[PDB]
Amino acid sequence: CCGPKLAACGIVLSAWGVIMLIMLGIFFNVHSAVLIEDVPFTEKDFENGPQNIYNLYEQVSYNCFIAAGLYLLLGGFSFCQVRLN
Amino acid sequence: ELFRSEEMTLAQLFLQSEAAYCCVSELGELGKVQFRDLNPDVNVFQRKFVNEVRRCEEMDRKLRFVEKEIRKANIPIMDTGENPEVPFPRDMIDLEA
Amino acid sequence: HSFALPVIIFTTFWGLIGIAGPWFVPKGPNRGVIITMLVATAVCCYLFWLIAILAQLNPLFGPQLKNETIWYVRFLW
Amino acid sequence: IRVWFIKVRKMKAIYHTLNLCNIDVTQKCLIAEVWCPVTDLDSIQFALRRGTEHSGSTVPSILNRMQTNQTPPTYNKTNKFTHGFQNIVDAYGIGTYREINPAPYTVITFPFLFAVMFGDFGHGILMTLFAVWMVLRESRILSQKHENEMFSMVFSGRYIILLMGLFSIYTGLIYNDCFSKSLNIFGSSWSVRPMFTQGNWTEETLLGSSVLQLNPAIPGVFGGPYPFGIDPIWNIATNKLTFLNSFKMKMSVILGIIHMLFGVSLSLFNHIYFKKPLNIYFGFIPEIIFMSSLFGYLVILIFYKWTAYDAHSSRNAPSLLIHFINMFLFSYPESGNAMLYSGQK
Amino acid sequence: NNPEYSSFFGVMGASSAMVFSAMGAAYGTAKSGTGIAAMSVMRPELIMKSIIPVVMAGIIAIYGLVVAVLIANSLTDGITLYRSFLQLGAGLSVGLSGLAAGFAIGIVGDAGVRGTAQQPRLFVGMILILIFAEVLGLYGLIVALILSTK
Amino acid sequence: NNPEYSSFFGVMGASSAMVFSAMGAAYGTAKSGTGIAAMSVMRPELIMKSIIPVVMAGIIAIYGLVVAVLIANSLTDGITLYRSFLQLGAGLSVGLSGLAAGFAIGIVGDAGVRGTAQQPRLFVGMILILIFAEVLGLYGLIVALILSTK
Amino acid sequence: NNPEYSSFFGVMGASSAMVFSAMGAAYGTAKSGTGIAAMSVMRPELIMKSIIPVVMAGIIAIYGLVVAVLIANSLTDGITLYRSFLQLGAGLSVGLSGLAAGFAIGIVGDAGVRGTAQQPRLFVGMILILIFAEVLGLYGLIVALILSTK
Repeated sequence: CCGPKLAACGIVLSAWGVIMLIMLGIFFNVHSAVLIEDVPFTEKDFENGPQNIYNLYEQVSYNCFIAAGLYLLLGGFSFCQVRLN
Repeated sequence: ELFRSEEMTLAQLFLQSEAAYCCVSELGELGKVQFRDLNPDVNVFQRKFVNEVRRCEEMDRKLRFVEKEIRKANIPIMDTGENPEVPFPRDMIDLEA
Repeated sequence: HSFALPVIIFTTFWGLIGIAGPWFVPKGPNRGVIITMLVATAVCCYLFWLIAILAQLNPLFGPQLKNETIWYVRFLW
Repeated sequence: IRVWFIKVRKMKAIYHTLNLCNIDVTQKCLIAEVWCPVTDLDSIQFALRRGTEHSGSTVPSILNRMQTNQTPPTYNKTNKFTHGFQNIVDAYGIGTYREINPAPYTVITFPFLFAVMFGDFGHGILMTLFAVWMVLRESRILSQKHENEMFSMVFSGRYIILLMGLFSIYTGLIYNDCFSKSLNIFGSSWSVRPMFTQGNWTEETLLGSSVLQLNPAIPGVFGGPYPFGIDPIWNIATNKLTFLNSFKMKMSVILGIIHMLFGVSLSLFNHIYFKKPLNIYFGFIPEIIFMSSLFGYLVILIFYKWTAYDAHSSRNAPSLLIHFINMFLFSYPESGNAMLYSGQK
Repeated sequence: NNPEYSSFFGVMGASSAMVFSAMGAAYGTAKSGTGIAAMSVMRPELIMKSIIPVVMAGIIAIYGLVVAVLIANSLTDGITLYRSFLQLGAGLSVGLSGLAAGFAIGIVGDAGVRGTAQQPRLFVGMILILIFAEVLGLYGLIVALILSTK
Repeated sequence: NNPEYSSFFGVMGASSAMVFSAMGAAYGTAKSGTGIAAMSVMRPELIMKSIIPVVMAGIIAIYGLVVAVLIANSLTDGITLYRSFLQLGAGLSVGLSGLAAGFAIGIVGDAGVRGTAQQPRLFVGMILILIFAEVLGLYGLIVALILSTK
Repeated sequence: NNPEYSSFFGVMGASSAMVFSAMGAAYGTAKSGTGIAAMSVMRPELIMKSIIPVVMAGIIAIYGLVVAVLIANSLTDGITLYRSFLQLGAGLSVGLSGLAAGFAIGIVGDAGVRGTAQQPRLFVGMILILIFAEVLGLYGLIVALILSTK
């Protein structure tokens, strides 16, 4: 299954997606007072000091990790198909 | 100092035609000598080797036709090696016959 | 930051690879190619980094930033 | 069938070679007027000995040497690590006999410039990764059919892509442009503490007066230049485009001037080989003089503007580059005389 | 100081620059694609050899886009209008010079490719003119920037 | 400082963002399919093959769609005639650039079909040139979405 | 004191001048490169000897530049308005004269190049007319200089 030629293409594409994903999630987890431009809020978290800011980057990193996990499940089944042929 | 064109030179190569059958094979193996058309103003068919070219064309017709037949049967070819099997014989005409 | 400490460090790196590296390289069949490769890479590297750093001396015109980043770097630095 | 093919075809080539000969009117020998490398002649005569050995006939196969008006061929040895680059050079034809081969200089100046143009760390990594896959599957690709010509032409210059990618990685490092963003490897390098406390400014923030400008006249807002490459504080600023307009063009013209002058310089070595001081005395010298008088003053202007004048002369100081153009006016304006030094006019 | 009707002219400059760069590149790509699509059938072993002027034609859009985004960055109706007219003239004229260059590039590329099958030897001899036209488009960019500095 | 009729500049901006882009899209739709129908008569085995070039024109239709929709979402009369004509200039800009792009794409597609009338080698390369033209469109689009993000 | 928006004139001046210059050079390229590609087959050993105009149109490019740069350097925001309309007229004039030079040079260059291959004897004799037309172009830069500022 998975159309072996397009399955190897998917192996390469999904490995690239996983690596870019874990990298992006890692820089999101860093959130070193940098990417305030990517937080959708108006006069909510601008008060009281730095509260409820790094959480959004942490959740985005977790979403990236989960996406990488799904692509890695696909890559694992692709390893299984490689062993099948 | 940048590398320049390596030094080449002209040559007057006298050689008896009998030993030329050996010398041309050897020089082909070397892959380092360039000849030229020393009879530029001479017909194709006056060089007294053309009919051998016809023979090798006949050979190649038969060879390519049998390779096509091998493609018909769908038989993979060995291709083990033996790349430098390069003699200069005369009896090989009969064997290809 | 230091005006010329990293500058001198990096220049020493490039000088060392430019005068001591190639003589250390074995004189192989491609001796000249490799030596020239190393030296050219080092000098072009040096020139590029030097130009970049010399640009950032004497900050003349004024940068800008929004009030939100102002508050946050007050809260984060 | 395959060995039959190789034998027959090499036989064809042998006979074609015999066809290129000179049959004497009566003499049974053939007289050739051919070329031959000099450096390997020992192996050539060794091959002649091999030929005599194959059929013992004691035919000396004498090759005399001569030189006349004939123009000889052109060769320069390449290998697996440099052949594709020589192919790029040969895409534009080939130069005269005994001309200098500037190929290695190109081997460095092409990845370098291509990288300066292509200022991306991650993409350089990806291209180098493609090249590394290709290098580690060199033999497997050679054995495999290049059914796609695009992969064939990509593989023909494999090491070229590898080296390009390496330099692209490095220029991405310097530009601080890894996927469009600058890394905070070191401090902000500016460190604006008094922004509204001792910044001679009130608390009109949030509502109104959002985007505000500093002034270097008051220290504390300049914690030195960034140690390595572009300052990452510009990642959260927009006038970086103006600053980079001032910087990058000057950088590029410097690089091009230097490479161009090197290119002109190599001609002198062509002529020292050919012993042609006529194309040097009336050639090289006025050429270099003209390029110097054109360009060196500009280069010195840029280098001096970089570090000569601080923030406490801005409203009278020279423009970022335009005064270099004001030189061409051939008549000097007496308003706002912003010179690099006394008597520079 | 900065009354209304201020930076109309700079907006028109950006629009004109990008548009006329698109016009030049459109004409160039049309002519070059016609020439290659016709000639390549003759010589299927020079097809990737024949695609020079495509990437060269991309430079026209690149020119117009650099100048356009520059103008957009430097754009506001709060300007004193002594830069809006600069943006109008510069964008209009860089776009139209790009149109000129794209015209020449397209038709000369078509001619050069038409001269391929019979003699595939003047590779360099045809790209010389294409390079020269690229340089004209550059000189247009240069003067656009000269206005941009003012 | 702000007369009435304020949003009308952006209204015309959306309308123009559709008009000329639709013109070019219609030209491409008009052009490519004709040659592809001839090549359906002559070479039926490639009927499924020559499809992506055809829908390439719908992609320009979609650029017009997005630009006008953005202006629709950015409608407001509380502007002092600044960003409204900014949208107007953006709409004209997209319209003319996309019209030029569509015309060139139609030409190159038809020429490539005529080239592939015999040789199958051309198909992929001509499609690469076609995609190049699409990218030259994407350029002007990015300028448009810069102006609409205002 | 000066009439408001006195910077309007000369800036369009230089811009239109460079447009015309780009057109002139583009037309020179247009005719000459295609002519060379046509004469490729006849005398292949005389191709690079006959490529004069590919640098000659750079001369008119340089004219357009020099006028544009001098005008830009002679600019001021609140100009007296005596010098800026003059910049407009001078730039338009030199640009159009440059387009004329490009038109004539392209025409006669194609004409000569067609009549050169069979009998390359009259090569320099054809230069006699070609570079002469370039001098007719130089007259325009001269008058661009006489009223560049006053």
